[PDB]
Amino acid sequence: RFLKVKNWETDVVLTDTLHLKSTLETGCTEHICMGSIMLPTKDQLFPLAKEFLDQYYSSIKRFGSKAHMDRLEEVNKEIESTSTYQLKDTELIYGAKHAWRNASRCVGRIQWSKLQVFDARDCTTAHGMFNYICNHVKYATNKGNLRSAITIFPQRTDGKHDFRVWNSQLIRYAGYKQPDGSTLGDPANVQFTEICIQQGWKAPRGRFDVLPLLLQANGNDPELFQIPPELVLEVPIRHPKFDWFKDLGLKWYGLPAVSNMLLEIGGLEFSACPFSGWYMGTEIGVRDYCDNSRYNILEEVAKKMDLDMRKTSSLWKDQALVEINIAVLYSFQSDKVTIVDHHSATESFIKHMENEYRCRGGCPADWVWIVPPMSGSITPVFHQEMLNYRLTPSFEYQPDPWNTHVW
Amino acid sequence: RFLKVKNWETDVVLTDTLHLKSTLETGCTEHICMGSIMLPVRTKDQLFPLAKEFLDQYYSSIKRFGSKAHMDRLEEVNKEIESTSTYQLKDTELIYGAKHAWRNASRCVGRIQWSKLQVFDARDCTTAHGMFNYICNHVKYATNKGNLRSAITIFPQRTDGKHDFRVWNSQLIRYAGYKQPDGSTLGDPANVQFTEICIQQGWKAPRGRFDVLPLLLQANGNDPELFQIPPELVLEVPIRHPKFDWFKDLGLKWYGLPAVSNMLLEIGGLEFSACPFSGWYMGTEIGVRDYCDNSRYNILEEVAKKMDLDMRKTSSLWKDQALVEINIAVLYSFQSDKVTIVDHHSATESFIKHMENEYRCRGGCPADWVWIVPPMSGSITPVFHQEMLNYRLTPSFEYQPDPWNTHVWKG
Ligand code: HEM
Ligand code: HEM
Ligand SMILES: Cc1cc(N)nc2cc(CNCCc3ccc(C#N)cc3)ccc12
Ligand SMILES: Cc1cc(N)nc2cc(CNCCc3ccc(C#N)cc3)ccc12
Ligand SMILES: C[C@H](O)[C@H](O)[C@H]1CNc2nc(N)[nH]c(=O)c2N1
Ligand SMILES: C[C@H](O)[C@H](O)[C@H]1CNc2nc(N)[nH]c(=O)c2N1
Ligand SMILES: [Zn+2]
Repeated sequence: RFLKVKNWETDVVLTDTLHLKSTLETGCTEHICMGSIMLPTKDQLFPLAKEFLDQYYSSIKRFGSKAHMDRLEEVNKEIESTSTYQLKDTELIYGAKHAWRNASRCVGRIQWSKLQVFDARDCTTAHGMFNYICNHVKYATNKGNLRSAITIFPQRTDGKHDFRVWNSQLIRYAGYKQPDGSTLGDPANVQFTEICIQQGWKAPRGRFDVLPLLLQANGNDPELFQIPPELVLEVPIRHPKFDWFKDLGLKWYGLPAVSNMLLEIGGLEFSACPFSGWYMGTEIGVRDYCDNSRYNILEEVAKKMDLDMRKTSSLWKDQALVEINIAVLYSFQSDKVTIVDHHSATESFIKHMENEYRCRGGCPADWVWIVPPMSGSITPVFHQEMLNYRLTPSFEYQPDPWNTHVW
Repeated sequence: RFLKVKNWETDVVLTDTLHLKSTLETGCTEHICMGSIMLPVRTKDQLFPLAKEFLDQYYSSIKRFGSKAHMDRLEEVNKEIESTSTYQLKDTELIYGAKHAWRNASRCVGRIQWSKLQVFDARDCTTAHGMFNYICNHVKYATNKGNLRSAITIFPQRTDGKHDFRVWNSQLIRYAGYKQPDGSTLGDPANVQFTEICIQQGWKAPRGRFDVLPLLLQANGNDPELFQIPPELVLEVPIRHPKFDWFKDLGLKWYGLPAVSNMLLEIGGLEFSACPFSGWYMGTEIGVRDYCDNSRYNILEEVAKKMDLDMRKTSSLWKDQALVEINIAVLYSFQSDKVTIVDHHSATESFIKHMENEYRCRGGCPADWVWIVPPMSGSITPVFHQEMLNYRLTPSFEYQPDPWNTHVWKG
């Protein structure tokens, strides 16, 4: 019941008690581990509100206080009256920061307490939503000195009045299928790109076309808006040894900002809550560029390097993968756009784990996701045992809106 | 109940029914996943269902389920259990069990080979010298002058747990580690404790960086004895790089035959505490883990220096760049010397095909993603993108305590 985790590189052992707080289910059982699977009312409301307010008030050292009890009463009466309830600014902020703190798949969590929270709960329209997002994008980009942020739109009421951002990320490249069967641009976004065009977007049918926003307010039909280009900071990718590398014509955007996740705090549901930090290099260089069902550039890069691509055992893919990732880090650092290499990030995460075990009794973590997609065992996290469990408040996945939308 | 797994690179979806056969436990609960945890005397009471389950499987595989030979075999084993409190496997059953323990090994990426396994029956062995002889022949057969052949040698099963056969080495062939007065480590740091034991047991250590350890062998629960593997039986490979001529001056070599000797093989409830088995290496085992783990030979810096990389900032990925060249060297050296090895691309790709075949013919293939994915270049191999389901099937290979912590010393 008191679980131990070991680092096999250092023999450091930590004890985890925090997991006993866990409420939600993992997908695993005593008979089967699903660790590698990607996606495994009034009466419901109050214990959830109660659990949350308890931890919030414990966090501010007023557990078992009148203020605590009063708030518990006040919310309790509001749930009886209104069915739902509203979070105070303080509780909103706490909840958001803790949703991040509890995100077991995020390696960058040492930053969790330094998060700018934009309260967009006064929003009523998609234009409103567009304005709020533009401000988010500008604030977070900060001329390249990125700052973590989340913008939070009104909470769910009856599911028929949901606020949704339809994009998977605020900034992402379009995906176009071709008559010759191939794929131009980002294959991951082929489908959403269609939905834009189906709804009016005039694609430039390019390779690196910044998608338009598709915003849904109050459950209404979603609308298109183009983010001012001047707010979309991008980085041309060059290599610091290979001068042919620029002719590959690659670039990426600096702001990683997820917009399709659901934020849950004290039983309340925020279906529209875009959040952003800054990139770890491998996200772009390894996954975005080298994944086969993505930009898939390994071959062409290997050819330009004139590598023996006859046999897998030359490890040509491995050589190229490194170089590509060198270039990404190089390009971002040169243009002074914040980025972190997989070595620095995982090192930081170990320190964070140790802080969390010491000051919280543990830190939920998904090794499958925390270990970078390259050079796994030369990063410290590979040798680090982790316990995965679900803490609330949380970020959760949610269905794509187009499958659900009563037009 | 049916369980679906998805490959996110191909959209290929597979349905698992085999997990329904799984009896043993994972460590996980509906409230916690322990999938990255490394490690999460039997009565006649609990022995027959295990025998029966096994024999039911065995006879199904040979399409004689419910046959008279099946039924008589069940009766025979039952009687033998209640009479003697244990039972002996037929050669056929033993072989079947060994192969299936490998088939069921969810942490093994090399399982496409599971049906080609040379089984050596050493259940007639009685002494440590007898074990030495058996182990020598295994090494010679499995090495096959570089054309490696998978093999397992099976010593007598446990009885009361007081007459256990154990091989004290973690692998049949492994390099010594020596801790020095200055705190530094000569040789393989992973083997310092075991090395110390051998020395205490009378082993005269050369004290070099690549000394093949002596065998420390325990028969019938007696104190273990030291033996030296004839050097001519130990195939080794000097590591060089196809482009970098300074690489040979690093002075690295490794042994050709990976053979684990500290695991336990369970078959129909029977426990085989000494069952060394060997296959051949995937390149990254040496090039990534053995050479480049900080707690092992830890050669990254020296290598990156010789390549003259920018080692002042990690953002150069000097470590990543060095790691690749070393792995290229290991592959290149083995291939040049015609010693069987497989790169991590070939092996993961074969495993996907194996896995798919197993879903079709068997209804599943239990797999440990955390272990299946190679320790470099993870997502450019197809297993990274493959959802897997992990669960325990018998027959199986299990971990067991190190004998030095449990052994009762005779003198
Ligand atoms: C500030 C620097 C940050 C870094 C370096 C970072 C790093 C990462 C990485 C590498 C992943 C894996 C993503 C993938 O492979 O698709 C991830 C996932 C995630 N991050 Fe962080 N992140 C940062 C900021 C944030 C912030 C500000 C939040 C929320 C307020 C957050 C919450 C999450 C969540 C919920 C996931 C899981 C996403 C999913 O399951 O799809 N991160 N992060
Ligand atoms: C023939 C070529 C083979 C290859 C390429 C191969 C590959 C591998 C690799 C890379 C690992 C990971 C080990 C580690 O990272 O320490 C492993 C583990 C394992 N293999 Fe295989 N293997 C082969 C043959 C065999 C054979 C013949 C057996 C048994 C008869 C076997 C059973 C196992 C078991 C039980 C593990 C888990 C080890 C543990 O949990 O400590 N393998 N294999
Ligand atoms: C805050 C944040 C920071 C950062 N550096 N990177 C970040 C990356 C993400 C991206 N997570 C996407 C994970 C995913 C989800 C669904 C599918 C599918 N199909 C495939 C992959 C989100 C947030 C990030
Ligand atoms: C058949 C086999 C083949 C092959 N190519 N490689 C193989 C490697 C192994 C190696 N397993 C090592 C597992 C382990 C467990 C604990 C610790 C510690 N501390 C360190 C390592 C076993 C069998 C192999
Ligand atoms: C099958 C497997 O679960 C899947 O490919 C996971 C593996 N680990 C990952 N890790 C991160 N950071 N991001 C991912 O998308 C994935 N994908
Ligand atoms: C903590 C973690 O489980 C540990 O480092 C594991 C990870 N995956 C592994 N995978 C393989 N093949 N071999 C290993 O030794 C390990 N070690
Ligand atoms: Zn699990």
